[PDB]
Amino acid sequence: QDAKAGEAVFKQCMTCHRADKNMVGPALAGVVGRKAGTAAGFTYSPLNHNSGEAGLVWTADNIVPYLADPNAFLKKFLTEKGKADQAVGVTKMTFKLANEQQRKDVVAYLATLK
Ligand code: HEC
Repeated sequence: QDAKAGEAVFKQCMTCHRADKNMVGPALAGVVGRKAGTAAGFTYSPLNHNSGEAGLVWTADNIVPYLADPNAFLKKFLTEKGKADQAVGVTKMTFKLANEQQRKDVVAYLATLK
């Protein structure tokens, strides 16, 4: 949860994400507190879209497990909602971050991206 240390991890995310405009992935400013699949103008996968529709709001706590394995997280979320059929597809985000400390730190960074 060291946002400064998260800066170095965030450089990887900058391959596809910008704070304020969409790119390969959606704009991330204000992602902490945002309903999944709702960045204006971005076309999400059904998996991410359906997760937000089922109520997923990204928080400082749940983005951490998400980054370890985006597909597993979103599939598990929808399955827990009794919506496993809406989780058959995969996310467009083909990146994963195995290290837990790196995930905690980059999510602390995200929380400062207002
Ligand atoms: C390109 C190879 C990517 C990299 C590197 C990272 N992300 Fe990404 N991300 C990408 C796409 C194409 C998408 C849309 C997913 C879909 O299925 O539509 C995403 C999405 C996210 C989200 C969800 C945002 C939302 O509005 O619901 C988050 C929280 C996210 N990405 C975070 C994130 C971070 C912190 C990264 C560096 C650790 C990162 N992504 C890398 C593409 C790519």
